[PDB]
Amino acid sequence: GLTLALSKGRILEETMPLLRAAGVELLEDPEASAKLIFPTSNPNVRVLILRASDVPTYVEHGAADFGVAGKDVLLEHGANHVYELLDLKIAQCKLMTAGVKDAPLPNRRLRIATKYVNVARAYFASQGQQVDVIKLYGSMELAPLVGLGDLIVDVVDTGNTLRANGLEARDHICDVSSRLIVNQVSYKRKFALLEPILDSFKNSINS
Amino acid sequence: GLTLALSKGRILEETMPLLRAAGVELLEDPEASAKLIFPTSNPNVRVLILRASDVPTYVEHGAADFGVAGKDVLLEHGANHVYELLDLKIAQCKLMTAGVKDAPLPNRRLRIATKYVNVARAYFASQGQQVDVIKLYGSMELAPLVGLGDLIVDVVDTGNTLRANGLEARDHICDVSSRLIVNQVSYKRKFALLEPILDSFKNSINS
Ligand SMILES: Nc1ncnc2c1ncn2[C@@H]1O[C@H](COP(=O)(O)OP(=O)(O)OP(=O)(O)O)[C@@H](O)[C@H]1O
Ligand SMILES: Nc1ncnc2c1ncn2[C@@H]1O[C@H](COP(=O)(O)OP(=O)(O)OP(=O)(O)O)[C@@H](O)[C@H]1O
Ligand SMILES: O=P(O)(O)OC[C@H]1O[C@H](OP(=O)(O)OP(=O)(O)O)[C@H](O)[C@@H]1O
Ligand SMILES: O=P(O)(O)OC[C@H]1O[C@H](OP(=O)(O)OP(=O)(O)O)[C@H](O)[C@@H]1O
Ligand SMILES: [Mg+2]
Ligand SMILES: [Mg+2]
Repeated sequence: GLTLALSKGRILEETMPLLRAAGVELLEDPEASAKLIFPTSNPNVRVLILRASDVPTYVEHGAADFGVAGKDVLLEHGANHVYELLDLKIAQCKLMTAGVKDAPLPNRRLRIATKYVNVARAYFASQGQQVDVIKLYGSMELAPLVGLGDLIVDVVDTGNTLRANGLEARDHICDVSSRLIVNQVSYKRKFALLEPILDSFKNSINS
Repeated sequence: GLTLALSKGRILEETMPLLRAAGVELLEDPEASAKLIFPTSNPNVRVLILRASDVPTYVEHGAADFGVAGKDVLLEHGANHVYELLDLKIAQCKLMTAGVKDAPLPNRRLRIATKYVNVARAYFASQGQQVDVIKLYGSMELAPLVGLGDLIVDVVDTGNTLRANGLEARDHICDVSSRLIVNQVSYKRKFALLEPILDSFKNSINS
């Protein structure tokens, strides 16, 4: 059958309506289980629950035939060995730069504190800046408060996180939504299983 | 004053008794707050709550003067630009290799699924193996079930996680406890503040 890689929180929550419309429901709540492999109402489809970071890794190697990944994670991971088939328009946010509100930029090479080191470098390169990048894994909004780095790059949605910590978004880098990715082989070998799920999602997202 | 980097869960929980003995208590529970900078009973000491991965990063750059980091995270991060001053003997576990119980090793170059790619490489190198490493961020115990990689490297404590997923530990790599690390400059510049806290911890750990 098909293995679908998802992640907890917004992607699991916001994907389920798309799955339900396509004839696929989980038989329990993965948020409440230690389990990581879940059957569905469709015995041709099961689900993996992974860290957001690992969804492309699983789909690339074909541990999963397909997954739902944030565009931020694909941009950072590189998506050269998976096919991006659909923009699902869920878990919508922005990649942004940010700093202490009204904090002047220092006139030296910039230090960007981010999980998204490759996106930070590419974005600053497009703005004419070779920056240094301090790699972190969470709570990017702490970095500028303690003077770790001049700016951060992170996902902004409401901007509540930035505002609460006295930060403000400086640049918008790009819009981020979750994307349906397929294993390059799975697409060739199990398309008959993928296709009616792809067509259902495509129709669902139009609404 | 001094900034102490800690992380949530076991390290925060198991460090607090050491801090209390040294005259330092948090004025609230960081597990229940969105906040990330916490004053203490000691107005010369405040606390950062970070991802475990980021504690050395903060201490290295001196965003934090000192922190409590797992030895697994120091080994993987490299600890060449911090001083390891004490083995606190908390959050004790092992770095181990593991696979499907009784699964034979394939007679090709090995694929290790781990967060600890540098530890995996070093350990397999000491065993005469140049392995490939599939980088992941969590739920290492899923990898072998779906045939992502031949083995995993991960922290084992009770082994409950391995057993529940039908995995077994193959090799013990090394013992892991949390370590007190200092910024190389903070050690030189604020030793008068560090010393009585260091002496208290050292005494505490003897018991
Ligand atoms: N506030 C938000 N609103 C909407 N979408 C978001 C928001 N924050 C993140 N996302 C999107 O959701 C994806 C996954 O979010 P999630 O919180 O699971 O990631 P994470 O912080 O890396 O998780 P982990 O704790 O496993 O590292 C992101 O990669 C991004 O595309
Ligand atoms: N089961 C365990 N028993 C004891 N110590 C543990 C156990 N698991 C991990 N540790 C130790 O605790 C440290 C931090 O644990 P924690 O669970 O916060 O890490 P993590 O999974 O990277 O967290 P995050 O979700 O932020 O990525 C580890 O680096 C290790 O030294
Ligand atoms: O702009 P806002 O609406 O404040 O949202 C932005 C935040 O949302 C996400 O946090 P999440 O809830 O996933 O916490 P975590 O990812 O740090 O665990 C993300 O990590 C951002 O920090
Ligand atoms: O050998 P055991 O006693 O089963 O412990 C080992 C597990 O403990 C930790 O999990 P944690 O509770 O930190 O979950 P997480 O790190 O995967 O979030 C670690 O990630 C190991 O998987
Ligand atoms: Mg998150
Ligand atoms: Mg953990």
